[PDB]
Amino acid sequence: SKPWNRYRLPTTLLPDSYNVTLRPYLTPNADGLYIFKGKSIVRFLCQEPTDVIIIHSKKLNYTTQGHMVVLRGVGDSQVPEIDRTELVELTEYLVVHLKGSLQPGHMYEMESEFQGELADDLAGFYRSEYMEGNVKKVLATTQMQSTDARKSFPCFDEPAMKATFNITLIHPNNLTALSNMPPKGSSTPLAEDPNWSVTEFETTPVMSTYLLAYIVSEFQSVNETAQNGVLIRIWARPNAIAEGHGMYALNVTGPILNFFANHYNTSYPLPKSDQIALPDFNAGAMENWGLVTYRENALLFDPQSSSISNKERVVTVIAHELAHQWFGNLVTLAWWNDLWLNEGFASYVEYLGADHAEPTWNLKDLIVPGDVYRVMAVDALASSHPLTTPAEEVNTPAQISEMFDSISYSKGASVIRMLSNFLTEDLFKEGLASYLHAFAYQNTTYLDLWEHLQKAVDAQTSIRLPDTVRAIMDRWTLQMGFPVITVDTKTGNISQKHFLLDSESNVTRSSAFDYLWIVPISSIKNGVMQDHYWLRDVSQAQNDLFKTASDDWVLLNVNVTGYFQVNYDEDNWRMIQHQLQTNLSVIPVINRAQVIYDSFNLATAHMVPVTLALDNTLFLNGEKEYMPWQAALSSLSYFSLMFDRSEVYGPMKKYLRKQVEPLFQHFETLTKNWTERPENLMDQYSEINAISTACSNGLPQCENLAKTLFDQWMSDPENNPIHPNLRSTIYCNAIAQGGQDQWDFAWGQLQQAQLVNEADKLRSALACSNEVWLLNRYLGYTLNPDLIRKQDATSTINSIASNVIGQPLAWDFVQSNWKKLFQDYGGGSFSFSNLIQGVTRRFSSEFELQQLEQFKKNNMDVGFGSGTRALEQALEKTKANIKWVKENKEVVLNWFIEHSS
Amino acid sequence: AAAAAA
Ligand SMILES: *[C@@H]1O[C@H](CO)[C@@H](O[C@@H]2O[C@H](CO)[C@@H](O)[C@H](O)[C@H]2NC(C)=O)[C@H](O)[C@H]1NC(C)=O
Ligand SMILES: *[C@@H]1O[C@H](CO)[C@@H](O[C@@H]2O[C@H](CO)[C@@H](O)[C@H](O)[C@H]2NC(C)=O)[C@H](O)[C@H]1NC(C)=O
Ligand SMILES: *[C@@H]1O[C@H](CO)[C@@H](O[C@@H]2O[C@H](CO)[C@@H](O)[C@H](O)[C@H]2NC(C)=O)[C@H](O)[C@H]1NC(C)=O
Ligand SMILES: *[C@@H]1O[C@H](CO)[C@@H](O[C@@H]2O[C@H](CO)[C@@H](O)[C@H](O)[C@H]2NC(C)=O)[C@H](O)[C@H]1NC(C)=O
Ligand SMILES: *[C@@H]1O[C@H](CO)[C@@H](O[C@@H]2O[C@H](CO)[C@@H](O)[C@H](O)[C@H]2NC(C)=O)[C@H](O)[C@H]1NC(C)=O
Ligand SMILES: *[C@@H]1O[C@H](CO)[C@@H](O)[C@H](O)[C@H]1NC(C)=O
Ligand SMILES: *[C@@H]1O[C@H](CO)[C@@H](O)[C@H](O)[C@H]1NC(C)=O
Ligand SMILES: *[C@@H]1O[C@H](CO)[C@@H](O)[C@H](O)[C@H]1NC(C)=O
Ligand SMILES: *[C@@H]1O[C@H](CO)[C@@H](O)[C@H](O)[C@H]1NC(C)=O
Ligand SMILES: *[C@@H]1O[C@H](CO)[C@@H](O)[C@H](O)[C@H]1NC(C)=O
Ligand SMILES: [Zn+2]
Repeated sequence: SKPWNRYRLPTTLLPDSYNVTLRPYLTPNADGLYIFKGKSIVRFLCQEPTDVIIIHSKKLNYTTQGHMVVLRGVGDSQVPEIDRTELVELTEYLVVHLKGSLQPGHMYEMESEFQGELADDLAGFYRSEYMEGNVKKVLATTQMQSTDARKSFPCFDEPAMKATFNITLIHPNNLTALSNMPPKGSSTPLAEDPNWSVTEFETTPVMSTYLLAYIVSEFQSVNETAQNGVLIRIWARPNAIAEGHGMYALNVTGPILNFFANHYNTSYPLPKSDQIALPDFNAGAMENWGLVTYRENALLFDPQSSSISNKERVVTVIAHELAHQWFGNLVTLAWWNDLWLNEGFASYVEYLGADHAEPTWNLKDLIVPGDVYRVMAVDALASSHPLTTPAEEVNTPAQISEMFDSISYSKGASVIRMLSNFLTEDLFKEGLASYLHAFAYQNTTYLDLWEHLQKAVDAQTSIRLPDTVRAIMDRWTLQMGFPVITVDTKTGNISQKHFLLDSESNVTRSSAFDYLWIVPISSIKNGVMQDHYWLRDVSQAQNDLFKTASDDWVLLNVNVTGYFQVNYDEDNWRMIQHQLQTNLSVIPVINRAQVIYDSFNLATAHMVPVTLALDNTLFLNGEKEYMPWQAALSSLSYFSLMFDRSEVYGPMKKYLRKQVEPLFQHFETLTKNWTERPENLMDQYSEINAISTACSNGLPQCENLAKTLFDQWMSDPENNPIHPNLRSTIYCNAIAQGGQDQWDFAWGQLQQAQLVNEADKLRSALACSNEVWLLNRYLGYTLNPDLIRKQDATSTINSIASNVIGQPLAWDFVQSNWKKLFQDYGGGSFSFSNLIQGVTRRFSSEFELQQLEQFKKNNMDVGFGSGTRALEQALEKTKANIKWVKENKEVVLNWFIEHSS
Repeated sequence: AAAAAA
């Protein structure tokens, strides 16, 4: 095979440094084509003799004099003549065939001139269009991750092939140019046309291609100079800056960077930090070294209209991206198969960095609902996959893209947190420092971190492990899934088995370990911490730590630091329940949530009866804290989805109304009649969920609150009296109770909304009407770009479908309008998969299955496109629902009847 | 954007 037909680069040539000059043209040509021009020189060293240069190039046209490149020797080195240059599209290469061989130890410079489309494709060097008044603005920006640096200039575009970069931007003289590094000095006029300026940037450190960035825009900044001279700037649209929306990001950045410099035992490795808010950046955020990009909703914050969960999103997303400025950027994983270590690490430490900026919020707890239980839903499937993938199976750009999923990020985070916990943070930080210092400006595999952590373990006598760090972590990284740990408290016997939600599933992926793990197990007995225990790679063991007396109780996995779920014999469950009903504060709040999370999953897997899971919600009438209530609500939304059109619903409603009333009443006093929010984040979250649960289950005191506040708003439109935290519930319930006066008022507010997040809440609340006619009229609007944006059409139809009354209307509308498929699957995506999922989510009967089959019977032309598999998934999900309702209906009805009084 | 929602 020829090397230019292989996806991995040769190792014969390694880059030293690059000069790259880019010039975006932000005015289109005659035909509406936007382009950029560039010029580059790469200096590389020959390691082994070769008569071919292979370098990456994607969607670039070459205008170099002669062949596509010019090739020179550095210093007094001679250079072979070029035979020919060709582009090989499949493997994204520019190939320079030479008439003789390059020589080991010699350096060469390769110069090229090129151009590409400055497309609106969020890839490489690209354009982004947005509105300022009647005016349409266009800026130029970059997204290299993973394999798109090559789409902006020819480069050895693999993460381990690091080099220094000298970037220059040629741009309109009234626009600002930003890159990884500071400008060298003031811009100078382009001599051939002084309407353009030339901005040169300081040389980057040795770094990876995927982390480069350069941006040309009208943006402005808010700034601060940290004590060590590091300049910090938040960049955004002029009007966003003037509004003060960059201030929260600016406030937290300084503390976050200080936290990480200390955590990592390493100085921030750059002279400045720019972070930029881009309108509609669909990738969310990108950790470009010294110039981190974000979508606006992720970086900007409007105190007057934004909720607290909004603030939580800003501080954690910043902490995540800043974490990479060391872990990922300074020390880079050598290949994409180890992506999980980079993203998993940042996904864990984002909570630590954010906790430093907001220390009263207990943010570290949020990893449990946010990543652990979230990823366990997909890792408890037969179709999961290990964190680890062999390097040689990850080759194409598409294979690289598949590394970026829930397992890599959320299981990565969970497993790393588990590791830090069983090591202790102090020891983990020691190894982490050692790793960063040894590999700074270089590349690694996950085995290198384990080695440095082992060095830390071996240098102390306190923490003793049952095996090497690598052998333990291999159990968590080389095989998919996680165990359920089951304890028999009468004997103290403990067992582990691979946990699958579907007790009838066939696992066909084989494990080198037979799905046995080495498991760290903390425990608490009658509210007192016990000695730590390790379950070895055995199915079964026994320890007196897990043996109780019938008045005692024991609980495993404190704070769910371990990546596993726990089951007990029935008597121990009842003892835990008794404790939660008589003095809950003895069980850590995270474990009060765990009991609910785990037991609903166990009931799904048929390991406990569903009534045991429901019994675990009974303590909630005395619960004031956020997480355990959130656990219940996440675990019951499926119950509500299946039963909200059945005789089960009244009793379920009555049951939830009874559980939530004391909490609603608690906050009524605490908030001084809803006039002031709880102080800390968790309590604000608890209040939000309490109002939401109250209103949606028909608590009269909540309905009355919603009506009063919305009435008050309608009588004084410019002064919204509803705190951002409570808007989504208050808006929804007031519209549900009301009619066309409320609906028309909210529609008018939607059409003048300036802020995306406010517009979203309104769009969602409008779907809460209980008038069939209003919902059909609304559906009719969803396909009009004048009234409802394209990108919002399917969300809106979905919100309507989630209304019990809107369910038939949306389903009818989708079936009947399906042929908006020969109109919306050609110019722009239009997520069809999410629409199918959304409107079919409820289906739980044979009759509904028939309709979905009957409907599918229209493959005869049309097809489905982006949602072809989504439809198949809807048929399989409906069958699973049919079977679940049949097994569960009778038992669940009687439980709710029995416990609603 | 990379954080991790609950
Ligand atoms: C990018 O700019 C840097 C820094 O100015 C250049 O580094 C110089 O390179 C030469 C080797 O050609 C060294 O002798 C000098 O000592 C370097 N200066 C410094 C400050 O390191 C670098 O060569 C440039 N890259 C390219 C491709 O030209
Ligand atoms: C890469 O760019 C740098 C900076 O423009 C070039 O170095 C400059 O070379 C000019 C002559 O063209 C001199 O005025 C300066 O001595 C250089 N400036 C600095 C900061 O070193 C460099 O020659 C370019 N690299 C290559 C291989 O052409
Ligand atoms: C930068 O200069 C450009 C070119 O004059 C300005 O772009 C024009 O701006 C007005 C808006 O008042 C439009 O009517 C023209 O269509 C724009 N021309 C182009 C080619 O886009 C721009 O306003 C100036 N921006 C700043 C920040 O000074
Ligand atoms: C990827 O990283 C490895 C280190 O893990 C680099 O290998 C080292 O190169 C440095 C020079 O900076 C030498 O000091 C070390 O002796 C090497 N250590 C080894 C081999 O363990 C390697 O250079 C990197 N790969 C590339 C292409 O740069
Ligand atoms: C389990 O998690 C809780 C927090 O949810 C831990 O309690 C925190 O402990 C640290 C250090 O003592 C304090 O800074 C916090 O103020 C505590 N928060 C609360 C709400 O009490 C607790 O230490 C963890 N349990 C174990 C065994 O590690
Ligand atoms: C690249 O060249 C092709 C073929 O000549 C042409 O269709 C395309 O527009 C060119 N693109 C740019 C950005 O110049
Ligand atoms: C930023 O910090 C200042 C000073 O502490 C504070 O007044 C302001 O409320 C903060 N801004 C935001 C949006 O939190
Ligand atoms: C790294 O940690 C050591 C040990 O506490 C300390 O003396 C040193 O100041 C630290 N260096 C940095 C850059 O944090
Ligand atoms: C507990 O394990 C012991 C030792 O293997 C065994 O004799 C016993 O049957 C187990 N009992 C239960 C109830 O699991
Ligand atoms: C509940 O437990 C905590 C911790 O032991 C203790 O402070 C308190 O006295 C207990 N309260 C009641 C009412 O049992
Ligand atoms: Zn990340």
